[PDB]
Amino acid sequence: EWALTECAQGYVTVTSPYAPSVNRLMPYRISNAERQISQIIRIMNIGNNA
Amino acid sequence: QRYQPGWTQSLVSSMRGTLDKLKLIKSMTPMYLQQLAPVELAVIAPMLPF
Amino acid sequence: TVIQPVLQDISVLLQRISPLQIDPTIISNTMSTVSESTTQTLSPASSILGKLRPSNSDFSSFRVALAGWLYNGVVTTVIDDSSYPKDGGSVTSLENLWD
Amino acid sequence: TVIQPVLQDISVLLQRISPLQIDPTIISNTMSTVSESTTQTLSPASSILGKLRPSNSDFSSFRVALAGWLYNGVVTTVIDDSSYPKDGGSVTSLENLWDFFILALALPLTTDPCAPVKAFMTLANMMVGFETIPMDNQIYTQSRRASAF
Amino acid sequence: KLRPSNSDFSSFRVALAGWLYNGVVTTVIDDSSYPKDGGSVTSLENLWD
Amino acid sequence: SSMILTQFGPFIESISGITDQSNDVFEDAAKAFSMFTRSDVYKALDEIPFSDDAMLPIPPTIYTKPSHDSYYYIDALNRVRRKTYQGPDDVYVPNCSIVELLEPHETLTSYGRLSEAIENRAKDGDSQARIATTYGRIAESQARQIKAPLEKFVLALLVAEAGGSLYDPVLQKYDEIPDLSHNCPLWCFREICRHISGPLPDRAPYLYLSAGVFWLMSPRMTSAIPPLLSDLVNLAILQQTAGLDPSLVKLGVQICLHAAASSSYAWFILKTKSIFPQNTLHSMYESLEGGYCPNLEWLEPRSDYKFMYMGVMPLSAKYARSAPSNDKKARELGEKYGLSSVVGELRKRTKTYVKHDFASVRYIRDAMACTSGIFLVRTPTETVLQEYTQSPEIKVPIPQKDWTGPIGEIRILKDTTSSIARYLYRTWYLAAARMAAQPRTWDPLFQAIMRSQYVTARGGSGAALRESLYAINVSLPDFKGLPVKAATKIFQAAQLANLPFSHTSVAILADTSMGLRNQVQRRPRSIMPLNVPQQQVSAPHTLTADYINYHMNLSTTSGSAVIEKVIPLGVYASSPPNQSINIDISACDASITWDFFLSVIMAAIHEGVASSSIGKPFMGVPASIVNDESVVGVRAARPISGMQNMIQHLSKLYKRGFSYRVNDSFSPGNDFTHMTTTFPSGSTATSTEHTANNSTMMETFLTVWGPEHTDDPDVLRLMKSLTIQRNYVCQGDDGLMIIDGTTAGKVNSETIQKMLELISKYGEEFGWKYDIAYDGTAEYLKLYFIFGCRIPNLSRHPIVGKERANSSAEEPWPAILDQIMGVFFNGVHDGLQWQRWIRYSWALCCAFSRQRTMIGESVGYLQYPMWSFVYWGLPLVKAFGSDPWIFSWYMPTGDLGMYSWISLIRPLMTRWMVANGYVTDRCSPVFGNADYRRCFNELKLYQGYYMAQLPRNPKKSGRAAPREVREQFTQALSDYLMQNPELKSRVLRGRSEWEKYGAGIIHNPPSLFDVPHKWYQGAQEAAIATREELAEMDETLMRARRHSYSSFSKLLEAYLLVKWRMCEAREPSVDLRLPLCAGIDPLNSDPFLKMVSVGPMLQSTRKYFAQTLFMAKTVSGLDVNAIDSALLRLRTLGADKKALTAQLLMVGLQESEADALAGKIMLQDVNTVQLARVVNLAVPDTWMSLDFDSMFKHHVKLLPKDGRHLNTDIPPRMGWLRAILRFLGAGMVMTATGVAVDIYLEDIHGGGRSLGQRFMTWMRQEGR
Amino acid sequence: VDSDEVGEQMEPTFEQAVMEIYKGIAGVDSLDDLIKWVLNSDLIPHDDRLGQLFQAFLPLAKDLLAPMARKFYDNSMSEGRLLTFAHADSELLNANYFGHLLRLKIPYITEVNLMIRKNREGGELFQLVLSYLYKMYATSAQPKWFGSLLRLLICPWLHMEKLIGEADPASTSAEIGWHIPREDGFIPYVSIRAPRLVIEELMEKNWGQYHAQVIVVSAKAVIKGNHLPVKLVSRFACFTLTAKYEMRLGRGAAYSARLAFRSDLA
Amino acid sequence: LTSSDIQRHITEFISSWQNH
RNA sequence: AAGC
RNA sequence: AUAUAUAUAUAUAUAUAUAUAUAUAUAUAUAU
RNA sequence: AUAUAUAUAUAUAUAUAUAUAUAUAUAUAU
RNA sequence: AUAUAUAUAUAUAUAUAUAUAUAUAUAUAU
Repeated sequence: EWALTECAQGYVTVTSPYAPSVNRLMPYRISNAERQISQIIRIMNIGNNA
Repeated sequence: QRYQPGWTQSLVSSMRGTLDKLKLIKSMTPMYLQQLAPVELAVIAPMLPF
Repeated sequence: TVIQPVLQDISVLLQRISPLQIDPTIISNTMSTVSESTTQTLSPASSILGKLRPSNSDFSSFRVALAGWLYNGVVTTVIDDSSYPKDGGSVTSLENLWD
Repeated sequence: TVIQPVLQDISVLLQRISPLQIDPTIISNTMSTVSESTTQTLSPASSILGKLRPSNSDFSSFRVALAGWLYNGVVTTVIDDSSYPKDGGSVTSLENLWDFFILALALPLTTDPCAPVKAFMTLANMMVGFETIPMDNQIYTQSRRASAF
Repeated sequence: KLRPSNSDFSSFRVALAGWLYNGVVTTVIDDSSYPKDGGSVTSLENLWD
Repeated sequence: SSMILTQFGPFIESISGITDQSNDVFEDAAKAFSMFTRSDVYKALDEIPFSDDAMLPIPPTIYTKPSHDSYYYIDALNRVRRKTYQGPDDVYVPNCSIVELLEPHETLTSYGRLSEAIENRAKDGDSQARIATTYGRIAESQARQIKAPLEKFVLALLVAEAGGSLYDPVLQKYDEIPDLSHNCPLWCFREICRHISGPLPDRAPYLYLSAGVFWLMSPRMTSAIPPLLSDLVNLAILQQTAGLDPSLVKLGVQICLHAAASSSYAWFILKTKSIFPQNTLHSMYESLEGGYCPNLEWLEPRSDYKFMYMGVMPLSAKYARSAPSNDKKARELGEKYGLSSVVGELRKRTKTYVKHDFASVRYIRDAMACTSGIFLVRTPTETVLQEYTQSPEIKVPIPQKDWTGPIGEIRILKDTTSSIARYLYRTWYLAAARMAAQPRTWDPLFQAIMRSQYVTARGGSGAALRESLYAINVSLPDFKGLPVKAATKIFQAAQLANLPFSHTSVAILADTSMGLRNQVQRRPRSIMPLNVPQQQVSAPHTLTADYINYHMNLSTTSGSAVIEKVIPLGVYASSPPNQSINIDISACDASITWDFFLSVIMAAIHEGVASSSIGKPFMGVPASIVNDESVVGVRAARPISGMQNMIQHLSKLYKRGFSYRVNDSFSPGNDFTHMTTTFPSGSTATSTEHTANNSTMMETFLTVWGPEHTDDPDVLRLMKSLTIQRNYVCQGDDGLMIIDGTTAGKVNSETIQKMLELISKYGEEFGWKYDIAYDGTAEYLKLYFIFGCRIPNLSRHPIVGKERANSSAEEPWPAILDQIMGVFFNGVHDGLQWQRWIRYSWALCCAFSRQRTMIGESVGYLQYPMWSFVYWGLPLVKAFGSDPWIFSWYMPTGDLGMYSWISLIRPLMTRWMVANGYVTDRCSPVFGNADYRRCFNELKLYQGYYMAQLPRNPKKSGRAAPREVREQFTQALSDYLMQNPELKSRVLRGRSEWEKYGAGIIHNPPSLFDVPHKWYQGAQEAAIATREELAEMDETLMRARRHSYSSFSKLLEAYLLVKWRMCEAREPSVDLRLPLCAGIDPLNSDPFLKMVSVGPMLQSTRKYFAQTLFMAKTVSGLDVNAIDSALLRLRTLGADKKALTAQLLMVGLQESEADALAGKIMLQDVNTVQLARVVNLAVPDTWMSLDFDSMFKHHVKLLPKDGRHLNTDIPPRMGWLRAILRFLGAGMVMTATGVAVDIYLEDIHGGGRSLGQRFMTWMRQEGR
Repeated sequence: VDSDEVGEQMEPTFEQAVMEIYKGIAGVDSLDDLIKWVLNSDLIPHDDRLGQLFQAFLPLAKDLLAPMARKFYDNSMSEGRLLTFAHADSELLNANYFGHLLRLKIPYITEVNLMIRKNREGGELFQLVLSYLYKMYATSAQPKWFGSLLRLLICPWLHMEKLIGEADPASTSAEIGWHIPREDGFIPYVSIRAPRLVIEELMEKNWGQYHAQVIVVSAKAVIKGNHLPVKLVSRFACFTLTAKYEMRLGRGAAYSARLAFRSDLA
Repeated sequence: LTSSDIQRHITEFISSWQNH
């Protein structure tokens, strides 16, 4: 919810529950290096073709 | 009217009159809530199955 | 499902034990308007009547709210989000003020 | 709705008693004498006569305006929104000039206390960009509709 | 002179979008928008161009 | 085919682009057409060698049909009725054998009519005779619904298609439309006709004449044959003209055959009319691959309907079809009538299209074109007993404890009511209050216009008015000896000229006569023609509805012509990610009664008018006094205004009901009076009231009821995001809802589905049946849009069908030419293949260009030269040695098109003329040394041009009438019109001023004093013509033809002095690969090129032309265009402003604004379109769907490209020439085939001043 | 003709269908259960449950009663002028009833009139619910007092008796009826009583202007064109509001008819 | 025979257009 | 009879 | 028109996976 | 795998037959 | 008006035959 609220510059508000949980597994966080490598790959394959 | 631009007509008098009418209504609900409703709840409560 | 019948029944019992009668004609007479402002559409007196809709004759919410005081520990009464101003609203909108 | 028919009644009585009546042709007669070249794309007389359109039934609204003077305690006669230029106008437009002229002559007869401010702001709106003045804050800037004040 | 060819009206949004990818895409104005022979200030058409 | 080519070698070669056209060949072909016989046409049909693929089984069931006895019975009211076997709707003509009711016709023993002896027992009162005669007359009526005998159309098709394939001048190739050998409908037609005729030497199954129809005596003849033949010939024409896929045409033929083999052809067609739409249009693009979708924007204010085009957006699988699947419904419908196969192939073919291109829309259009196009016919008695016998079902009514005491007839509605009627009441209250406050309401001229609005030359049930007035001992003037119809509302007004309203008060409660109209793919519609006092008292309703529609909602006023509608609305709504909801009200007129609506609207209008209108008369209706009982206990009296008096009387009428009078001409002994509560359809307040209530109820749902009846948060958010001022457009019972696509794509279909269920539920509790369609398609006013492409519906323009509801005989000969030209223009708008369509239109024009006449042993032939059709707007093919197919049907009509094509081919024309010996010595500015004055005379070009302008209807004017009675009629009409003395004084002042100043400049000043004369002439022209008027026609046309001429009209001679210069082509307006109109594609080159060069008209025409006039509305009888033309003529000819003041005073404008407007007009500059009307220059009707305005502005350059020339100088005070010459440039550019081309003025022969003098001379001399 | 007369035209009358409505409501297993459900122990509808009662009942009425009522009224007009009673005007409106329509009210409590009336079929409470359903079914129109009808029905005759009570009835009597030539065929339409001068004035009127089709003692006819205006009778000469068609002393015929002033010689 | 298609009819004309 |  | 080089288009041929719906078995509620 | 012919099963349509329910006409009895 | 019999009409169900469409099977040609 923090990430989504910040990404929308506060114009939309999302809410999360506040209670004991069930340990759901939602793998979505990666280091910046992997993102940069994938970005380089994308720029590579797109390269020089309108 | 510092917070209502775009109102081409001066609605100050109308809004003030309506608010005043709402202010001084003969609503006896607050009387009932302040005096009788607690008595009714107290009478009913011991008899409940829950 | 377990809670619902209890609150509904207590609401009915309070409704038809109390001497209080809910009568919107008080509001209608106090405002004493049909449709002011012959030509220009903005008329706050008509707007507030439209928002209130006094003609409706259902008041289960009031009795249920009263009954909720006895069961604070298991049921929490809150105002439905649909009653809040649209998109947060603004002070410039006449309807948002009545909301 | 409760007070407006009273004003119409007073207007009818005034029209019944007053010796003043509309001159049918005075504006057209006096405007038909201005000199101009036929090669011009624009004609001031055309524009002014088009905006005026003296439908002879205007003295009813004149009379109700007069009657409003007796009841400023409860009724505040104001100029309708539609009379102002739509987007705010511009001094370079002949049509906007005539609209400003109409408003300038019409305003001083209303019972609205805030009339002079609107008379000033009417020109201020048309004059934006061409010529600037300091305003109070960021909300009621120089480009607000004059009727908002 | 203000009616665009095919009335596309879409180069504006594309130009705004291009600001995010100036690393790989360089938005330029096409040749066809320039005067054919370079123009002349004596010609009003060229002034508008 | 050998005789076909033998007879029409030269004609076919001319109209196929091989040889030059000429008048003599045209007339020879016309004579040949006139010299055939029916059986000869069928023998010609026998010679086509049909191929195997055009073969299909024909069930034997069609020929063998039972008798008609079991399908009819007699009710307890001694009225003939239809026995129903298939359900409540099986009230149409059954399929029964007929031959056993035919008396052989003299000299035509093979044919006969209904037995006259059976007619005798019918008029006596026999039951079986009545049944038989009803069946016979209704079968005759069903067979009479065509324009002309089918053999004419069939022979014309044969002649046209005998020329083979056409060469495309743009594509530089040959089209590949299969020849007649693959035309299945013709093979079926020939086979069925041969099987019916059998051994008997005559081939026509029946004979269509003006007096009726004669049936062939065969034991296999069935009443269902004529409609089947009409459908087959329509399909055969369409396949050859529009290049339809033969596979789909076979399915259409199968449907027609199944309809014939059923118990009732019309009922079957009605029940199965939706197979093609439900299987192609409503189930399209299930899996989407790609294509283009136009990017349109809706600007502000949306009330202005201002849309601007952006461009194309590539499509994707994200925007595949998402509406609920209709497979189960389609399969069930196909099974219930034994057409499951046809549904199977339709669905299988539909699934094959994955891309949105020209191909898919062409396929959809072809599929939709295969629906039958007959006019459904049924006896009036069943129509009345089926349409007026249903009533609204107010499932949740207004509580009775929510009303006040009565005020005369009305009853005020309280404000504490829990019903939704409160919002309706409030809306009508504010509408009435705003209406009554307008000063223009009290202007005498406005009231006069409203009074004159319903004074027309159409019927008004005057007879019932007459006995209603006699019921209280009041005698009306008879106007004995007047050669006019007494059954007109003009006659009613004349008889009601000088009566007090109190005397005519009872007339509103009179009866109502009958009136019917037949439609295509729709049940016949009934009409209640209200009389004059009813129309008078219905005014405030109409005014309030007009105010609502004009201000408080989004509502159009366009007609059923395709050009004037809002195409931008539909194209925007259909384009993704926007989604459209189609909402219609079933039996809308029957759903508005006193129970819920009328009791509220009448009260609201009556209350919302008292203030702004106290103590004033209106429309002739005076004030009055009524009882008051609103407050409890106190019962008093109360004055009311004229509008309130009308409201009281109209409330009385509404509470009582309606008294319909029926006289079934097809059923002896079937006449009665029917009490009904259905709202009238013939009144002036129908459409506006229906639209107003539509908008009000939709807004009420979106605002109060709907939010309070659904709990799903998605539905709540959606509904709160919708408002009528932004999303809903309504007109009558037809409405459209637009769902704007969100930023995340398009709104979820499930939410839309639940909302639709909510509207469906919401419609019931006040008795409205909401017919709702949600299938990813947009429909409005029977215009169909898919993905931003509009799909023309060919089936609703039957080529041969014509609506005939009465038993009257058909029209004289020359009238049919108007219908033929209308068919040509309908094909033009529908987007058929242009070359084939032009060839076929030429064939028809030839086939109908000759007529025998008898002048008392002076047996002559009336013949129209080919040039008259060209003057009427039909383009040429090839002439004067020019290249073929160089003209486009965007050619204007009248003088403009003539000038255009002469300007295009002047040099070739001159060389051709010289080479043929037409040589003279007097050099001509237009034709050099060509002897045109004689070549045009011998080529009949002058003759055709001049006779194309004669009125081809009989002029009933000039009939003998006593002076006294005629002057009484005129004075009565004038007295009725001129009620308020102020208007009369205004008109007198205008006449005096005009005599002082404007007299002598123009000869025909429009005035209110001329309205009675025009009304009298219109009433007289409404009567049935007689034989000597037809002889007058014939002798006039012969006189015109035999004469010799020397020039065209002055205007055309002036036009030919102007020459232009073509230049480089324009710039494309839209992308070349974006489908806009189905069929307008590269295989349809010329329309495609014109559309992409000019661009579609992206703004509605009604609002555009609303600003091209000075007076919005005038008195019925006068033309606004006439007044504008007179004013501009006066200004141009140098008359001073007092003349214009006088002219404005004649039409009744008050003096002050008269002067103001006169001065403003004198000094003002006007638009090109408005200014061009001084010379009767109107925009061609075919250009309406194109962006002609920008092409006027920035593509017709009045300055020569190389720089200023000596002759191209416009005198400073003759600036209107700038307006005229733009039209000439437009005609020249549009007439030429191909792309639009930038055009520059070249030279004017006599100089600008001379042209101006000639134009002014014509302007002054006209009107004599 | 009674209001309920349309009811028993069907072998299962409208009333038992109304009784059986209960099966379409959830939570109700019998008509008695329906009664105790819809009423609040004070014989008052809950103003909401009666809502669904109307929801279920209205289709029954508008789909079954209306057509049979239409035929019934169509046949009833054939025998001549009749007085028709109904329970809600919408019945007559939806049946396309022909003739003058009157809504009349009463200075009594109608609802209490039911449950005291013993010997009811489905129970008195069912009759109360039925009455509420009809009242909700009615349109929005102010009903006049019932006296406005009886006054017209009675008072003119009672006044005229003070004048004609002594004269010879042969002279001061009249008769209006449909004439049919082949003693002579004549079926009465309107009965007229008035003084001698009035009848003599009536004798010279264009009674032949109106035509009808008579079929055949129990004869019956049907009018074509327009009905007879009231002022043709008089503001005098109090007449009969209703009539029944019958032939006074043989094949079935449908010849024709015009009405004649066959009143009397004296 | 030679009943090839309608889509190819559409495309062939366009191909004629594009050629220059 | 045959509307707006 | 003949020959050569380059390119577009139509036709024929071949594979996987997944999801949805229906049906059978078991149970709860109402009815028998 | 494609084309042509034939047979069986299912679906729709038509016809015939049987059964049940309803109505109309004729006759007898009351 | 009621009861009974015969003829006729409508609805549902079943069966047979014919035609069309789908599936399955056989033969010839490629």
